[PDB]
Amino acid sequence: ARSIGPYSLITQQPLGGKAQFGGQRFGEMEVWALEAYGASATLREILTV
Amino acid sequence: MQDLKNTKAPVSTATLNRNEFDSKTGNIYEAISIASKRAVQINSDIKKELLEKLEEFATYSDSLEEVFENKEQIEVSKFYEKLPKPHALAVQEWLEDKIYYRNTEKDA
Amino acid sequence: FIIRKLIERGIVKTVKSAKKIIDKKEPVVWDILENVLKGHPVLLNRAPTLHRLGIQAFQPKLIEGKAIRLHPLACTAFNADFDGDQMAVHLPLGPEAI
RNA sequence: GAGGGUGCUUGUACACCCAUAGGGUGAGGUUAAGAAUUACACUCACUAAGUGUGAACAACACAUACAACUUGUGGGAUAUACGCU
DNA sequence: GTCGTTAGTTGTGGGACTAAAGGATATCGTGAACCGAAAAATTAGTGTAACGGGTATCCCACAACGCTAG
DNA sequence: CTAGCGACTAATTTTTCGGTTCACGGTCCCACAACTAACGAC
Ligand SMILES: [Mg+2]
Repeated sequence: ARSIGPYSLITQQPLGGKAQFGGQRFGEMEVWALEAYGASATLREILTV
Repeated sequence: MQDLKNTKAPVSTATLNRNEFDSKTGNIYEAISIASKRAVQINSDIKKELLEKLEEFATYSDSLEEVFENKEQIEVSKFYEKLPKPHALAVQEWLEDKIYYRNTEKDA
Repeated sequence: FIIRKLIERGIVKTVKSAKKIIDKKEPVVWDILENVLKGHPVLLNRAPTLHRLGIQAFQPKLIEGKAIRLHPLACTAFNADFDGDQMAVHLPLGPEAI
């Protein structure tokens, strides 16, 4: 589980892996599902903040 | 500020009938937008009220490392914790036709 | 959210002390979290997400152990069995997201 | 601009002024020099300060906010600036 | 008989190939010699003690009466 | 109302590494360029 942790120095995005205390990946298919539901706000929070 | 001691909004999540929720606007997305904006306003009001309540029990203790157990502050925070969340209050307001909304672009 | 409730309760005045108290796993943390959970659903997701039912919002409750408890009737939507499958939890933050 | 005067005493600040006040001088002793004159951390002393009334450098009346208000006398001791080696 | 045209190959080149987790590696071959650069280490040179008044502060102790007669 | 009375800092030197110089026996699919056999004109 991660709330905040280390980020990348290139992409400024959460790292990946339990050893790196990273965050889960919200890939393309998850974005498609979010768009299908119509959640603009949830998708926006996932994308930016 | 509405009466927070007699609110009928659910404390936790409930299966809300969408037909009732979007009956007034004809679009559930519009209803969600209106309810979210009202929830932001309700959260601001609740924050102001809670800050006013907590300023009374502002025991001026300069020490920071030690943990202070102020019973009255804990009681006030407990009272405001078990209240329905601002989005739930906004949903209850919307279902009761207590939300006023208008479109600036459409009215211009 | 637990930090906000800890500061509001007067137990702590800074973020670092609240984080330390949370990491110590005190009963106050669980008392706060029981009410913090209410009205704050989490999106459960199982990959691959073939259709939009692969992401679903569930109202969470505190349980013992380290495994997510999932409703059986949702399994058909997730194509999820219990032979070793794993799920991801995402937490909406804003009121519109909730 | 410090520092001050009046606003009971102390502290802060405050209105009104004085303020080259770490200055403007006067006298006495002493020293140096041919004199003018200079000199002394040598001694003593004088001179500035709210508004109005009032001839007036007479007198009287009026003049901001907070906090505090147990001092005085003496002894022991230390240090600062100056002078001599 | 000869030259441009069109369509159908034919060979060749450029572009795709779920999602979730994880994520450790090993990495040859040698030619000499002198000069310059700067970064570092080693060496050479100067030193107080109490006193006069006069006065700023400290600690430390004590006082801050009561009665009688002209 | 007043008076009597109980050793640190600066200057100079020296040395290892780098620079320089000399210089013989898989797949499937979609386009693009040839390209050629046949067809039509002078
Ligand atoms: Mg499985």
